[PDB]
Amino acid sequence: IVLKSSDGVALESQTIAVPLPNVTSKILAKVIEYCKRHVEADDDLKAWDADFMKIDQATLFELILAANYLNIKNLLDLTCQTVADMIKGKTPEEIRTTFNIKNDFTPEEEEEVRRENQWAFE
Amino acid sequence: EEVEEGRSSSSAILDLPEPLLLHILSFLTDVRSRHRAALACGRMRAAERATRSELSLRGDPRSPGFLFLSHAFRFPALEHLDLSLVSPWGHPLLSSVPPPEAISEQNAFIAARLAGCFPAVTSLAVYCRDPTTLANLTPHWQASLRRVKLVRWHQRPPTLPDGADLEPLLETCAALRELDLSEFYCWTEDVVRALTTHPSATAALTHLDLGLAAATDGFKSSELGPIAASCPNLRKLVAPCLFNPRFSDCVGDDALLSLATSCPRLTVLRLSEPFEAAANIQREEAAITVAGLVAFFAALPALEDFTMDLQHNVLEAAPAMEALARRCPRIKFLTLGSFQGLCKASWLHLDGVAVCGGLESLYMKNCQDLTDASLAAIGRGCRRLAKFGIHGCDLVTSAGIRRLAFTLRPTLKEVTVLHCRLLHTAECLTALSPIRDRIESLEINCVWNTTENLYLGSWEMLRSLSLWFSAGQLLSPLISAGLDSCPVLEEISIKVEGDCRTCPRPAPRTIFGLSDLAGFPVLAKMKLDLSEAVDLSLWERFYLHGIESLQTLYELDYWPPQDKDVHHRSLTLPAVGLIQRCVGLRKLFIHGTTHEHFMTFFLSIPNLRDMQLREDYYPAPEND
Repeated sequence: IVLKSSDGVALESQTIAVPLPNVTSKILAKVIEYCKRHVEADDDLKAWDADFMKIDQATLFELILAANYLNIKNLLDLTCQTVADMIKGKTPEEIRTTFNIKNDFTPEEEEEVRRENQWAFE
Repeated sequence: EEVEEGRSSSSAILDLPEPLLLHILSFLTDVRSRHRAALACGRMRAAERATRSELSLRGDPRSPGFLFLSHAFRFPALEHLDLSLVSPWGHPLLSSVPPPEAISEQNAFIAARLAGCFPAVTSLAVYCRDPTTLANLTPHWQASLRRVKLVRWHQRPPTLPDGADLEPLLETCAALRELDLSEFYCWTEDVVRALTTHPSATAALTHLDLGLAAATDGFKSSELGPIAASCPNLRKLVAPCLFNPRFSDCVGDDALLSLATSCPRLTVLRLSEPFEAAANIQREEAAITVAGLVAFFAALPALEDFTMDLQHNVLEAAPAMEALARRCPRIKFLTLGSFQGLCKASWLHLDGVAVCGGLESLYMKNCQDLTDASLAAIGRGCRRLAKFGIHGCDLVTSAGIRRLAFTLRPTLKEVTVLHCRLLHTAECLTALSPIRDRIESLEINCVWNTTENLYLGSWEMLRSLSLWFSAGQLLSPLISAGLDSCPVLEEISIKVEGDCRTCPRPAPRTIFGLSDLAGFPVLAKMKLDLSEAVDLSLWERFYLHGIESLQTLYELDYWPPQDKDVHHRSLTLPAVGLIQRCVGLRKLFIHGTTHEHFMTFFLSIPNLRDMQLREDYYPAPEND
C-alpha cells in the first residue's frame, strides 16, 4: 500500500497503524512477502514459513530487527524460533562457531555455570 | 565486485538488543540445549536464566551443594517448578515430623533458598508425604501459586484426619485454581472432607484431577455429589468413579445430571471406572442409560473434551452421541469405553457418532457392535478426525481400517488398534497403507501369523510407536510384519501383560528381540514396561538381551516385573549388566530398585547424567 522504504497488506505491522527509515529495501521485500502470504482466510501455510526462512544468517538477523521495529508479532516469533533451533543440540563451542561468539568466561565462571546446570533434569 | 568477507569481530546475535536475546532463548525448550547455550558466553547465560519457563530440580536441596550457591543462579521468570524428583526419591521434603527446633529453622532456610532461585512460582509440583511439606513450602509462593500438583506413591499416614492432606493449600494459597491429585494417593474421604469444608478456596477451583494414583475403586455418588456442588467453577474434572450397579452408591443417571448441574461451565470431563480383572465385568450393564445421557449432555454446552471409559456397558448409545453433537457443538475429543450401539449406519446418513462432525480425536473401548459399516459412516461425518482409535472391538476388519485410512488421508495422523479380534499385526499394518507416509503415531497389539514372517514402503513420518505384547511373545516378527523401515522413528513404548507361571518358559538361548530394533536409525527413547508380566533373572534376560545393540538409545525408562509376595521391584544381576552395556544412554530411569550402587551405571555409561529409582507404584517400599 505505497510503502516507501529507506534506500529509495500494509497493516500487519502495528507500527503502521509512509517513511520507514530503519528497514532497507531488501529486508522490506521479505517483510512484505511474509504478510502477503499470511493474509489468507494448515501444512502448506506452515511449510512456506520454512521455505521463507531458508535465508542466510545475515539476512535473518536483519529480518529479526525489522520485525521488532515494525510490530509484526507473527514474524518476530517465526524468525526467533529459527535462531532457537539453531542453538538446539549444539555444543557450547558449536554455538560460538555458528554465531561468531567469543568465550568471555573465566575458567571458574564456566565451572560455576556447569555446577549450576547439575540442578535441573534434562 | 562482490568480495567474500573474512574474519569479523562482531557477533550478530550478541549485537541484538538484549530483550531480543531473551526472546530468542525463550523458544529453546530443550533443557540440554539451554544448559549448553548458557556456556557459550556470559550474555547468553544471563539470557538463559532470565527466560527459562520451567525446571525440575535435580539433586538434593538439603545438601550444602544447593544452599551455598551464587545468586547468579536465579530464574526470575520461572513459572513451573517441579520439586517431585528431588533426591532421595519419595522422601518427605521439608517435613516437620522427626525421623526438634533445629529442623524448624533448617526447613525455613531451604525454603528461603528455593524461593531465591524461583521467586515467581505459579505452578508447583512436589512429593507430599505429609501435609507439613506444604506448610513449610507455600509461604513464599502462597500469593501466586495458581496450580499445585501433589505426588505420593506412599502409604497415607494413618493418624491424619480427613482432609488434612489438602488443608495447607486451601488455607494459605488464595491464588489456587488447579489442583492435580492424579498421582497423589489419599482416601476418597480425604478429598470430600477438605473440598467441602473450605468454601472460600474451593469456590475458585477450575481444574481438578482426582486420580489418586489409581488406588481407589472410584468416587461414589455420595462423594462426587458434594465435591461438584462445592466447586461451581470447574472447567476441567478428571476422576475415577464407582459405576458398578451392584453398589447402591454407584454413579448412574442421577449422579451424572447432578454433576452437570453443579458444574455447568465444564469443558473437560474425564470419568473412568477402575479396572479389576477379578470381577471380569465384560457385558454387565451399567447404571447409566442413553435417556439419561441426553439430559446430561444437554447441561454441558461448553463441553469440548469428554471421556467416559467404562467397564460396565452402556446400551443403545446412538441417540446420546447424536445429542452430544447438537447440545455440545464444541465437542472435539471423545473417548468412550464399553459404549454399545455407537453407530448403526443402517439407513446410511450418519447416525450415532458420525453425526458429531467436529470430532478431532475419537477413541472407542469395548464396542461389540461397531462394524465395518460404522467405520465407513464414521469416515463420512468425521472429516476432521486427526486421532482415531478402537480398543476391544471384535467386529472391525482390515477392510474397515483400510477404508477409513484412505477416506481420511488428509487429517488422520495417529491410530490406535488394540486387542481387536479380526485385526492381527501383519494384516493391520497393511491396512494402514493409505497413510503409511503420513501416520505419525501408532499403537498396536502384536499378534503373529506363523507363515509370512521369517520363522512395502517406508513409514516416513512415524515418530512414535507403542507396542503391547504378552509374556513369552517375541518382538522379532515385527520387522517381517511391515515395520521394516521407519526412518524418523525416535521413540518406542513396549508393554507386556499376561501371567508368567502359565506361559511355557521359552527355550533358553532365545530372546524377546530388542536387538532387532537396531535397524531403526534415530530410535532414541524407549519405554520398556514389564511390570505386569507376572527364574525372574531368566525372564529379564529374555526381555533385555540385545538392548546394547541399540546404538542411538538415548533415554530409557525400565519397569521391572512385580513380585508374587514382595513389595520391592528389584533388578536381578543380569538385568543390571545388560543395561550397564548401553553406552549411548544419557538418561536412565528404573521404575523399581536395585541392589547395585547407582554409580556403577555412571561408570559403565560415560555420557550418563540423569539417573533415579522412581518407585511410582502405589505401595512404595518406604526406604526409611
